Amino acid sequence: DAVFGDRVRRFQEFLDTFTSYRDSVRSIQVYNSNNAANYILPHRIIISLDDLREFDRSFWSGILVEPAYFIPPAEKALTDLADSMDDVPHPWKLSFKGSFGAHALSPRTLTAQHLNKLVSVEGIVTKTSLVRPKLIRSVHYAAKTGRFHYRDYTDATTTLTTRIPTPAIYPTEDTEGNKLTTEYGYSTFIDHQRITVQEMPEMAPAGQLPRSIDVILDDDLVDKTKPGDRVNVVGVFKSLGAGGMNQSNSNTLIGFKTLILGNTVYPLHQMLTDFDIRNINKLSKKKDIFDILSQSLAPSIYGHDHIKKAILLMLMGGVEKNLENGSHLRGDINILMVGDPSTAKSQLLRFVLNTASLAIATTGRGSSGVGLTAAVTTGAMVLADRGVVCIDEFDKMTDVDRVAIHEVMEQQTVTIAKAGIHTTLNARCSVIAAANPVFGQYDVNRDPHQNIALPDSLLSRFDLLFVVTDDINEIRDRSISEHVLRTHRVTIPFLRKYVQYAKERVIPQLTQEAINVIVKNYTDLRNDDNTKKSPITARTLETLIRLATAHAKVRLSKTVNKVDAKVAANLLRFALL
Amino acid sequence: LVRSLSPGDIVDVTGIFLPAPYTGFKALKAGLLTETYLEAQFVRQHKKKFASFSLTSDVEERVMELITSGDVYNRLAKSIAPEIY
Amino acid sequence: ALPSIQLPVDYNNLFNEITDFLVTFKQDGPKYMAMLQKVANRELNSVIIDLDDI
Amino acid sequence: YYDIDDVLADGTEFPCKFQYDIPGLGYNPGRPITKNTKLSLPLWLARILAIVGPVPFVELLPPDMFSTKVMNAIKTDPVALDLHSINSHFFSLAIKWIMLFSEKELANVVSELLLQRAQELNHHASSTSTFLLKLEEMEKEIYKKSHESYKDTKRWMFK
Amino acid sequence: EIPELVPVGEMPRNLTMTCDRYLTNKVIPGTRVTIVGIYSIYNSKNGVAIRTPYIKILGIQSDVETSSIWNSVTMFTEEEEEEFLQLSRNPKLYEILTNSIAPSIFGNEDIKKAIVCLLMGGSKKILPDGMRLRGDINVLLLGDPGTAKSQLLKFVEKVSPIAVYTSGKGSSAAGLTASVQRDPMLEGGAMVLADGGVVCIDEFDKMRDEDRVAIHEAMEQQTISIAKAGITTVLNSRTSVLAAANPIYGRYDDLKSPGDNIDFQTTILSRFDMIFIVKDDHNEERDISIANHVINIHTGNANAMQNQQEENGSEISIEKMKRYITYCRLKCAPRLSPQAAEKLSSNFVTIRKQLLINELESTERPITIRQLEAIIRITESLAKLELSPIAQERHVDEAIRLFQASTMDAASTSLSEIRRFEQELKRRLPIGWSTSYQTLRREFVDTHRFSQLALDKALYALEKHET
Amino acid sequence: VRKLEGGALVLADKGVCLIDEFDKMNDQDRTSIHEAMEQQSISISKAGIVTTLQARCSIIAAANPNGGRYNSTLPLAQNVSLTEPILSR
Amino acid sequence: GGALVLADNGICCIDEFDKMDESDRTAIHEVMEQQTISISKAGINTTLNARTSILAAANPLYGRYNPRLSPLDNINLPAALLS
Repeated sequence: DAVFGDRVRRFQEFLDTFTSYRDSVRSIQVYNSNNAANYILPHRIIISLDDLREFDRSFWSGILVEPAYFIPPAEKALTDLADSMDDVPHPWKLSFKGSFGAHALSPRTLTAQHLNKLVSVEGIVTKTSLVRPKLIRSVHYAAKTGRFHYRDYTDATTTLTTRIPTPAIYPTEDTEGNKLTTEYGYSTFIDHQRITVQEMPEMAPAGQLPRSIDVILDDDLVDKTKPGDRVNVVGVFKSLGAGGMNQSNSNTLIGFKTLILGNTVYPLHQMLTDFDIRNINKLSKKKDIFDILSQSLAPSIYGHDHIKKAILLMLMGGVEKNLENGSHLRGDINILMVGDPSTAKSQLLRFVLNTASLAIATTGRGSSGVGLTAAVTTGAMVLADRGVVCIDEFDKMTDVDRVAIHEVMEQQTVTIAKAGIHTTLNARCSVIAAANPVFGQYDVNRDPHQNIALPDSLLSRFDLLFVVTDDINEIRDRSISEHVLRTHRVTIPFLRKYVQYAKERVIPQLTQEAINVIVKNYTDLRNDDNTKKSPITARTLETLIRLATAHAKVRLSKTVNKVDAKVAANLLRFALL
Repeated sequence: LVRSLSPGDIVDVTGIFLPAPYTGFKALKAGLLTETYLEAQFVRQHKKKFASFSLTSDVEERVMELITSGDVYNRLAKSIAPEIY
Repeated sequence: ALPSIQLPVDYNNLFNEITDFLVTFKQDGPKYMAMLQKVANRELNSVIIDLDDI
Repeated sequence: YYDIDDVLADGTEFPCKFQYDIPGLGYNPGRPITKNTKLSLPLWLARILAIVGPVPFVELLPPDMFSTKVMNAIKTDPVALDLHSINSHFFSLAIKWIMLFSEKELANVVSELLLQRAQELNHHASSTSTFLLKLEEMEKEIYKKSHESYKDTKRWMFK
Repeated sequence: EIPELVPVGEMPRNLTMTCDRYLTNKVIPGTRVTIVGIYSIYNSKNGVAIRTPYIKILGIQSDVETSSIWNSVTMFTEEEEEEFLQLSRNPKLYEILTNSIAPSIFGNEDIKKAIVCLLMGGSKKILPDGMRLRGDINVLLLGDPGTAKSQLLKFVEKVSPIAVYTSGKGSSAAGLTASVQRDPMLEGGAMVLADGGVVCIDEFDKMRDEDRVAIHEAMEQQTISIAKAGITTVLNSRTSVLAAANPIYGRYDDLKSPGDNIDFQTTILSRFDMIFIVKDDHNEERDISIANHVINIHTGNANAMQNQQEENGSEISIEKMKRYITYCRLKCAPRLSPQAAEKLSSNFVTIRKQLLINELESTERPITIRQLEAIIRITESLAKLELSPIAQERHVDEAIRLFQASTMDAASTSLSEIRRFEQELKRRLPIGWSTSYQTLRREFVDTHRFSQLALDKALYALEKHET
Repeated sequence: VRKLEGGALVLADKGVCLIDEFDKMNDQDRTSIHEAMEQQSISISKAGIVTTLQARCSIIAAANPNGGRYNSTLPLAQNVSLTEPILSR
Repeated sequence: GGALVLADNGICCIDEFDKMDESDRTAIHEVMEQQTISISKAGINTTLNARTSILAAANPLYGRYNPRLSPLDNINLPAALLS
């Protein structure tokens, strides 16, 4: 098979001239040794198909037309180059970016002209078969004759090419009659999984049923995708199994089930580099930025500057403080929105969701267990930890759940005694909720209480209760009209990048500039508002501090300030008045 | 180590991580598709307690720093949930 | 027919090192004499080997 | 010029940023347009703004259609590539942009693509299916002309 | 085998056929065909010997035509553009289309036009940020039988390019909404299979809860989101729901507040743009039409013929109407004019103001900016009828009044006595418990008094009233 | 088909089927009567036996108004529990 | 068991002690006889031993402690339990 050698010597040349990949292999060889010096990376080198055409078209057309004869000599060549690297103290994997395609196909259009040829499928992935080990290298120890003894197991998906099947069990006294004990943990196991892929629901032609084909995901690729995710798989299209023709009478016509091996799995729908962080740093000094930011949330939504301000102040959230040998005070801020429909309350929340960096959305009922583990024989709020939970139609939700939400929100933990596993597990999530007024449109005129409909402590738990009115005016109307019109005919993405660095860097602590302000304010609130309106408690005070610290994060300031205190004052005022 | 484990209890269980093949089947996998299990070795459970202790040997010493200052009652009192005012 | 490839790890002298680990000890007479004899005395079954002392 | 394909070809938007400030914005209440603003311009006006200046009035930022990803993807399988989706004008358009920016490199590329379509279009010149749907408008027009020569020569072939 | 012959009294048999190579995917399921092929038998253990029959196909030929439709691609022949662009030149174009839909169905002109503006889609905007507004609207046919709405839907189902009629609850095997089911070795539903077009629903008040949620979240943002197990996918429904509800107790429900009909909640009616509770008042010539039709219904197929020439003359052949709708839908996307915009501002502020003033008295019924957005989508729809890239004022002037008819539709043991429950809530039960609907049942069981709707009404009343 | 037998409907074919107190009937029966009136045939799919028996019966019914003698001025359909569509038959 | 049985010989803690409805209050009303719960339902005749301590955080009748109302009015709880 000197031609397989030719493929290797040919793919050799491609690397190191040009050398643009070799630096990445070196990077892989170095990073792991750096982990060796410490006190994880899959070994595979993504090959852009882009570059392959510049050198040889003959070898380019081959990878697409007949990948079985080509990918493995190229692979053996990649290992061969990884061993000439540095130094001592594995098969790897190819990837194939592309430069698609031909071979571009959705799963609906495929079979057989596209079989035994590289393929990039795309569609929804369900139901994602459960992750499981797969044996490859057999390793044994002989005694007292010693040495070291190994067998090599060839499965159906071994390499690419078909080979005389090795399986199964263990060699167990290979000649001469010496005993062989299985050596576990020297022997190699590559993980293995399969996931079926349905064509995109929106490009479905008719009431004709969906056609899905299965993709086996080797090695690292495993557990890279939850089911229901947009996926563009790549891989060689393989037909495995006899069609029944192997066994002699299997009489049925049905046969040759097909699947795709490998390979990449690019998902479809943070890194701050050098320049971005500089942009932030420059932008932090400007005094008015908060208002611009607060406007950046709402391309499609009028006014509500105060509410947008709020959502930012939730995205940041008052650090977290865990006292020595004592309970921790709640860091994050929770928000509610109440008003007549068309208030965008349900529209706002999706935009909360997108840029939120997590978390799970929940709408009314909803449930079961909401955040709970349910103690499965034989949830959200937990899985949403360090994130933004959305709740829609927050009123509709059964009181049974609310009882638990009390425990989630302030206390900050979830407790499960159910049968069972008995544990206190932590859900520290931030929370938004939008909830319709009691009955009809009556919210606006109706009393400060009896309007909310969901007493009582809940009303308190939420740091901010914002009320919005749909009441109509002609002027405001016109001003609605134009923007609505233009809509149908500084960057927003920069907003989350702006946010993460702000979140882990750096926590502003607290300063004696401010305290007297929030104390004055607080005492004012209790004393005067308890005549004006309700509810007010120490909780409000806590919230004051969280808001202060959050606006400090917006300012990037290593310290809390008086101005910030005044801001918190302002928004909590518009909350109240 | 038997019976050490009880249902519903979070535990750090340590052990050699091993396959026990295959009993067959053997046609289906193909292969060999080990499916494994964890051999238990040691068991450490989270959250293991008065009133049960015998001694009261040199531990009384650990009590005495608290006693000697006197006015134990107010001291401990304040020492429950200092986190609030 | 079932090839063989040497490894730097060898169990032969490692067993020797285990034997030197057992019954010859100082830091904690030694603990492996008493802990073993109490089993030999048949009041005890489980032998808890700590990797800490190794 | 008078043909509809050209005057329609000039209708296409390009991402060209201004080298200079220009008060008297004709597009709204600037009034001037700040320097290095990226504004999409149709080809007709943008064509001589890159010439007249010795620094031109506009940078001519390369159109998303000509993105090196595309000019790469058209070197794989042109015959299965869908032109009609991206612009749809290509040859009517690209012909102008190759002269405007005086780029040699891609000539050899498009000069190839158009042979490769045509060695396919003499194949649908014989008497569609789905493929006819993905041609560029002007190329499509040539398909009419060929298919008509053939059809007519066949109808003459017999009675 | 075909239902005409020869079922007799027995369920018709189905022979299994294997197409292969280039005949594969040649035929959409549900289309009549004539197969040729060999006839042959396969084993397939299920004795003795009992081999089961199949028909190999060489080769298949569909019935006339049938290409083009099904098999209608985004492309078409030139002369269709020709005759379309000839139809765009009709002054009566709108008016002749409104005569195409219900050759059989008599009157009900508002509904009759509403279907038209529905099929044509509307303004669709991808504008940043990720938020995208939708088209096109929704329609409610709700009312007592003889409305022909349940037949009318069958008609829309026929006309619309891609349509799925599902009256449920889903039926029979088909779920009503996007559903994750696993391959034993997307399950399907109304919405998904129907995507990018019309969906027809009946008994819309009778639908199950769990998927009702799914719907009312779907219709606004067009996307269903499924978090079940290892697949979290968010999948697209671009469909525009057309629902016909059945109202309860008859005319008194009009005497009752106009809303309050569907379950305990009007929110459904809030989501829905165009709500048309209707009447089939036979113009004296209608009831006689149907009657006379029943009297005869025999020989000599004269009436059926008359229907057929009604089909020829009945404006667009409706086989053409379809192709037309596809055409207009893909080709051009309309946009509104500024004076029309300010016009509609005046419209909506007058609505808000006036009807607020109407509700000063707490008159029980409503107004959302969503309704405005509806009005918009109607304007773009009708603009897309005329095929014009631009809207006009008159053009909207129709729409305002049409939707005004919709508003008119929004408008239309004594209660106070049973409305007490108050005497029970007080000096009877401060807790409420051991009281529950069951109590009012024992309290109003042997008092000669309480109906289910009565009991709930007074309850909902007092709930709202704030007592 | 019980360890084949028709209901009253099948048994009474061409004759007169006589039922009373609809309101007390479990839905399982209600669907049967509805089907019988609708298509004039009862179909049975269990167990292995699969048919359509033919009941052409005239149904005569006795029903009891909800609660009192005349429950309300309200319409008959409102007066009694039986749903309007079964009543239309 | 859970709660009371799960925590016994040690302190049990309760929040929202008003909203617990009825059947719960009977359990807790009885557990101050200590040493007892008695479950007669279905497959259970047992009487298990709960040595539990109880701490109960509760909110006065809405909204907050109306001083124009007597004590026991603004505390919704029966006197059978408070004793």
